[PDB]
Amino acid sequence: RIKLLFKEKALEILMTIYYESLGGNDVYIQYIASKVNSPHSYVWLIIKKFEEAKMVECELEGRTKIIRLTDKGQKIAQQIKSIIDIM
Repeated sequence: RIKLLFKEKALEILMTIYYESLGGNDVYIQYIASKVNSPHSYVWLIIKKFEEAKMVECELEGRTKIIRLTDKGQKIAQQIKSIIDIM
């Protein structure tokens, strides 16, 4: 039913960032990869699309890519959470 309406891979990435940040973790690209069913390169591509859409920001801490939701990204994730709940 989720696949009905959503691009499942992009959704899983977004909600992973949401829940990880909500719990108080810095969100690392490596961690998102451990949680979703996508190769590192695909996660990277989707993150760049989210960044383009102004939903996330990226920064490098040494060799470590950290991803944070913008206010826009957060709002969207919260609304998707309610849809998933309703579904």
